[PDB]
Amino acid sequence: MRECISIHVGQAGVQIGNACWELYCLEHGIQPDGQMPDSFNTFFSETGAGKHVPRAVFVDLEPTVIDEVRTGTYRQLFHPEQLITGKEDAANNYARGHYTIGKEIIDLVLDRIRKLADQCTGLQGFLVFHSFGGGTGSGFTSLLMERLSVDYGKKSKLEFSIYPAPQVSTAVVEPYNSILTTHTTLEHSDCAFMVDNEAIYDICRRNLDIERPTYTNLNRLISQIVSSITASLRFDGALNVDLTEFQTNLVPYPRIHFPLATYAPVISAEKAYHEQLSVAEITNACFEPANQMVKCDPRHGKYMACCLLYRGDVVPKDVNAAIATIKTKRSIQFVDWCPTGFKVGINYQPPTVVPGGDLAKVQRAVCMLSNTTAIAEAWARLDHKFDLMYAKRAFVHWYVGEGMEEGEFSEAREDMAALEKDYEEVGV
Amino acid sequence: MREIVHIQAGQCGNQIGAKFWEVISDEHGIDPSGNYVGDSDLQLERISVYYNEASSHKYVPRAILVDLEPGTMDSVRSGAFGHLFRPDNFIFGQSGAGNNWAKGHYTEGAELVDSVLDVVRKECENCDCLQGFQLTHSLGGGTGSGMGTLLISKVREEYPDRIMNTFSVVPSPKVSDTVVEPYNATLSIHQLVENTDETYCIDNEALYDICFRTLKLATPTYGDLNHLVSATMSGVTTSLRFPGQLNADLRKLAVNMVPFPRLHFFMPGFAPLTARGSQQYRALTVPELTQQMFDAKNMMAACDPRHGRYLTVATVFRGRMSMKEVDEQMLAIQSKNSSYFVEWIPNNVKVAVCDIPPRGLKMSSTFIGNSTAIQELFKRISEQFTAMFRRKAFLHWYTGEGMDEMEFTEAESNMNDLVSEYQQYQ
Ligand SMILES: Nc1nc2c(ncn2[C@@H]2O[C@H](COP(=O)(O)CP(=O)(O)OP(=O)(O)O)[C@@H](O)[C@H]2O)c(=O)[nH]1
Ligand SMILES: Nc1nc2c(ncn2[C@@H]2O[C@H](COP(=O)(O)OP(=O)(O)OP(=O)(O)O)[C@@H](O)[C@H]2O)c(=O)[nH]1
Ligand SMILES: [Mg+2]
Ligand SMILES: [Mg+2]
Repeated sequence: MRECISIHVGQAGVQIGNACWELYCLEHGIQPDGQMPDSFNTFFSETGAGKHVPRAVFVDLEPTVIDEVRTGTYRQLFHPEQLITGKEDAANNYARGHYTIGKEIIDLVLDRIRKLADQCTGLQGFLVFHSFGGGTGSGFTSLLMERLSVDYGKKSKLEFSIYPAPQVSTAVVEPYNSILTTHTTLEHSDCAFMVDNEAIYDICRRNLDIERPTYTNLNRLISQIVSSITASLRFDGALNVDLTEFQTNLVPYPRIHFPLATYAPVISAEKAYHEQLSVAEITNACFEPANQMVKCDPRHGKYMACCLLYRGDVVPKDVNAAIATIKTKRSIQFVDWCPTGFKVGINYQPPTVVPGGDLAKVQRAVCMLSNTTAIAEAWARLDHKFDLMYAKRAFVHWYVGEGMEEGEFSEAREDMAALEKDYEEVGV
Repeated sequence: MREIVHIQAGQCGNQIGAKFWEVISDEHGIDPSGNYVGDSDLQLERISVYYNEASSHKYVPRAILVDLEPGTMDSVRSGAFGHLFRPDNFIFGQSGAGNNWAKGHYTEGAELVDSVLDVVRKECENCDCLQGFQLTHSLGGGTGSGMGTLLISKVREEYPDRIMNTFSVVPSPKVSDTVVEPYNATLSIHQLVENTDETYCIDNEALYDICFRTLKLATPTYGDLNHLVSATMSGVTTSLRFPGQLNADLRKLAVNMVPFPRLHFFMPGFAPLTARGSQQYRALTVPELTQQMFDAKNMMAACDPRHGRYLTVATVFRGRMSMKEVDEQMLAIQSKNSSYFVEWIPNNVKVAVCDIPPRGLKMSSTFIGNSTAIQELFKRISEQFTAMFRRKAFLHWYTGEGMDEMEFTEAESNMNDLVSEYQQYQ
């Protein structure tokens, strides 16, 4: 009776949908057909006798992405229509996704989630998965998030952004679209999670010892932190954490709601037998300057708040003892106004592992979503990318020709600009 | 879905076209009769991009094989994978118009332009959705440069909302099978700077040079040159034509590769190129394909990437690899060759991947790069043009048919204004 659902945008979100729903179907025992041979009430919808279907929409303008699902193995699992599909991609453009191509397809996706919303008794919020590349994940979500702000202003609006790394950028216009996308997420979304492609590489390279990590191995990790956030709802726990209180603990201010993520136990199968995983170890593993999935320096940035979500065979005393170790460490600090920066969550469900999965089966695990000033450094790098090319007036005529104005680009930077000062002011 | 027409012109395009479908028919298991025999379904899912689905579960392409003389298409009908084309799309003329641009552009093209604007207007609206327009010509001839330039000029004013592209074989001084190809190319570039938003300035000079050192073949025929260009543009479109771990269609790469409208003249590439003997010794891996495709000798064009700096590049892979080894290297490429890449635009690369490989290989890539090295190309044609234009030679073939003398000075001004912009950002 909680009804957490999940919309997906872009091949970033869709291919994560292949991971997130491969994970959930393994948790509940749902076959790939959709028919299981309560927990599923949050994410799925029961139908008929045993048929269950996910409460999601894989909206994506590029038809080549969704056809992998419609030609895949979860064909008879997903409802056919909620795999919304356009005809021409946004082509790494806020403009082509925000206004022009969006108008042709909002009618299909909005009416479907509305068919899911009213069908739900009471829903907590919708999980978004949009990348700041520039295509559907930047502009088409901007129009989508604001139309849901007016439709659903009260409800929580989560998202999981694959933020482009500062050192590496998969496309050329990522410095533009990420800066344009910052406006809709800081004003509408209640807490916006961030992930880097270069960060996840370092985890699975160093720890898991995989020098050829693929997006079916990256997203298989972001599937877990999402499951970690929602396992409090999806399953019972000795100390649960709801989304309305999850974000309440991270968000002291309305604009300061852009945390990072972390998932400590990431180890191979043979690596597991050698090293016993203790609650004080996976806890300390999260606070490393590299184990987090965002390229930043937590030592330089003061932490503001955290929600450690342990899961599996876990007890509360060693969590209470572990966090005591954290406050003693000088490398890990907290801001003066926050005496307590630790929210805690436990549940008896261990993390489920995909068969043939790089991740290992561990009796317990933890995810923590730290809100800190360390993320200002990652953004300062890309704001330098933006104003640099924007000073040259590069690639703007592709946007201006689509309909936007030159003044909008300066306003989006100004919104990001004042956002940087906020982390600096509160840091004092 | 995201369909697109396919146009030819001259000996070049129609011969490039004959092998453009030699490979794509193999990418889809299509016979020369048009029948589907391939076993995979990933290839058949997006058959609609190039093929009007014909009766008896047959498939035939858009393939507007246009030419001003029938000598080409009379050969293409007999050629392999030639029967699959539609005979209505064999738009022929009486005389080939010669190497005279104006006599292939103004009058004798206008005599035939209405016959080819209707069939494309037929195929265009017949398509559910069109991604753009795509042709294959040369800037040196009169056919590929006269009507092939008029054609796309009239298609943009009829379909300006749609992006497009063109694979123009530019002339060259060494391999110079034409005298007035400066005039033919100087006048076609006058249109292509605005009438097309991405031009792949291939040059027949390099394509021999590649095949001597890299392939080490003793008899490179025109076909063997075309097998590079045919398997090249197939890579540009493989993103939308097949599933991919990360997809870059014609629009997704054109928008983020072209910073300014005038600067859209590219140079393609193709990484795995080996003799039949030296392939076994080379283990083809992403770090080795990558260094193989950023070098000067692999890219097919008459310019030097070392001299001019890169503005934007793209690497459309066709293998089932990891994106780690891809982008860790292409950052290493920009670390080693940091001087060769422009500093204003960080991370000039636009990578793209496809899950399926081509026939026979396990991995493959294509290097599209917008550089200031092609400055030397247009800087050289303006020298050939200016020396031949200072003495008003070969003009009376242009002036008599039409083509007022003022237009020549306008063309060189734009190309001089064109290279003026490359050096401005260099
Ligand atoms: N790399 C390749 N270059 C070619 C091929 N075929 C032709 N060419 C070159 O392209 C140039 C274009 O010549 P054309 O195709 O226009 C001969 P055509 O009589 O049809 O032109 P007009 O003079 O307009 O009548 C010429 O200089 C050739 O050197 C080919 O298959 N591969
Ligand atoms: N973690 C992860 N990130 C991805 C994946 N695919 C794409 N991305 C990121 O998403 C950004 C590109 O946006 P896309 O999601 O591809 O947008 P799109 O669906 O192509 O939208 P169009 O361009 O309109 O087709 C890049 O910066 C990538 O870093 C993936 O499988 N996993
Ligand atoms: Mg896409
Ligand atoms: Mg000709």
